[PDB]
Amino acid sequence: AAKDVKFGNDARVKMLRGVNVLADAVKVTLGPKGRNVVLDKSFGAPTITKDGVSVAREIELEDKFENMGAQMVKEVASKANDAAGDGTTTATVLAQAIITEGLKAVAAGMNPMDLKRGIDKAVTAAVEELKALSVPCSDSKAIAQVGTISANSDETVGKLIAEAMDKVGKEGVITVEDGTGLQDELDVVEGMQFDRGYLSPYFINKPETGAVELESPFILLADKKISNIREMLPVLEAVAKAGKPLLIIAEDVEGEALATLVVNTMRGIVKVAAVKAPGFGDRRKAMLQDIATLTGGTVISEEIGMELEKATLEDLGQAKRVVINKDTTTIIDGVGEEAAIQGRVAQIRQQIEEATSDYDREKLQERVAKLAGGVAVIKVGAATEVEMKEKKARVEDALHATRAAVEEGVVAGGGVALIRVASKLADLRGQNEDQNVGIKVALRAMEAPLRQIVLNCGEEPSVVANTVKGGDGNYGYNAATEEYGNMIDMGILDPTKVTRSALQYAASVAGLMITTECMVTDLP
Repeated sequence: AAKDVKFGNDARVKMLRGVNVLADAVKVTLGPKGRNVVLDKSFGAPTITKDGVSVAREIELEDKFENMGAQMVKEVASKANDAAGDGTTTATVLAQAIITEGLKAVAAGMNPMDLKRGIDKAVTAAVEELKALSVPCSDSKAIAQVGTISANSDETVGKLIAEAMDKVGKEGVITVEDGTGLQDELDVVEGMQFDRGYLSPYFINKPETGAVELESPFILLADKKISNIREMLPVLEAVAKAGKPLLIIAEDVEGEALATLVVNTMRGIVKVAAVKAPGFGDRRKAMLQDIATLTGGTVISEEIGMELEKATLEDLGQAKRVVINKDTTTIIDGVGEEAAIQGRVAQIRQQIEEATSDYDREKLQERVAKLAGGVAVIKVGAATEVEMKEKKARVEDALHATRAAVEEGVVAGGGVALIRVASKLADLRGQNEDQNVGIKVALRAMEAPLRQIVLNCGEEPSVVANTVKGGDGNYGYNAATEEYGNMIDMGILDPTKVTRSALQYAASVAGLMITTECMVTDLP
C-alpha cells in the first residue's frame, strides 16, 4: 500500500551503501589468496565458502533501499555469470568501483547523462582492446591447456575435453554424465540440443546445477498449444503405467495444464517435464519434425486431424537421457533408425540447394549441422563415488570455461587484462569534460579488481598495479607466487568472454544506477 519515495542524493547514497555492503561481502573472496566468508545457516552448521556466487546469493539487506541496490547489482552479476560462465565477483567489484566513483562525481555536480555516456564509450573501447589483445584458442593443445587450468591442473580433464571437441567440433554439443568404473569413457551418440528451457523451475531434479535430468524418458511432441488437460490425460496414464518419465515439447503449455503438471511433479506420483518448442512459424514445425525423426516417434499436429486423445505409447518418442537447463535442453541418444536420420539430413541438404534467401540458407545449415553432428557423452570414472562427483563437477566447470574460450578467446587472468586495457586507453576523450570524467572513472574501475586481488594477497596494491601498468602485453603480477611474468606462460588465464561480459554488465548496472533520480519501495 503506502510506499516510501527517495529523490536525488538520498536514494543514490542508499544505493551506494547497499552496493558497498554487497561488494565488501563478495570481493574478499576474489583472488587465489581469497578470504573465507561464513554464511550462517539456520539448520545449525555454518558453511565457510570462498566463492562469490554463494555469498552474493545469500545476501539480503534489511533496509529497503539498500536491499534494492544490492539486489539489482546481484541480478546483473548473476546475468554475467549465466552468460559468460564465471566472473561474478569481478563484475561485482567493477560495478562497485564505477558506482563509487560516478556517485562521487555526481555529488560534485557532474551531469549523470554525460557520465553514463563516457563510461559506455570507455567500456566499448575496452572491449575492442580486449578483442585485439585476446589470444585465439583453436589448437587442440590450447584447448587442453585451458581445460587443465580450468580444472585445477588436471591433464586428464583437459585431454578429455580436447578430444571430445575434436570429435564433435568446436561448436558441437558436448555433455558430461556420471560413468561407472575407474577409467574415463567417451562415446558419441545421436542427439540434438536446442536453446529452450523448462517452463517452470518446479521440474528441477538436481538442485546442484538446476538441471531437469531424466533417464530413458518418453517425449511428447505436440504441434499445438496446450491449456487444458482432459485431451492429454491418457498420455499421462500411459506414461505412468509405463513407469518412465515423460517430456512435453509443445508450442506452449500454460495455465491449468502447467499448474497440474507442476503440482503432480511436486507430489511425485508422476515425473513429467515440459519444455517449449524451439523457434516459431514454419521453422518450429520443421524442428519438431526433426526431433520426432531423431526420437523415432511422431509429432501430433491439429492441422492434419491428429488429436491428443489418440496420442499413445506407440506414437510416443523415446530417448536415453534428457538434460534441461534454465535456457538450454539436450536430448541424448534418442533411439531411432539411422536411415531416417540420413534421409532427413539429405532432404535438408536438398532444401539447402533449392533455398534462395541467405537467412533461410543459414538456418538450414544450422539445423542440418545440429541434427547430423550429434552429441558426445564423456563419462567420469573414479575410485570413490564422491570423487566421481567432484571430478564430474570439475569437468563440467572446465567444459564451460573451454567453451567460453573457444567462443571468444583467452586473455591474461587475475585482472591483468582489464588493467592493461585501462593503461592502453589512457588518452581516450569524449565530447564533454563530463564524458572525460566518466572515462577516467571507467579506467580506475578496470584498475580496481587487480588491486583487490593484490590486497587479498596481502601485498600493497598501488605499486603492484603501477608495475603491471608499466609492462606491456600479457605481463602482469602473479598473486599465487607473488612474482611477475607472462600470464599465459604461468597459466593464469581466463576466457575473453568472461572478462568482456563482466565489464559490460558492470557498465550496464553502473549506468542504470548513476542515472537514477528516484526510488519507490514498500513502507517498513
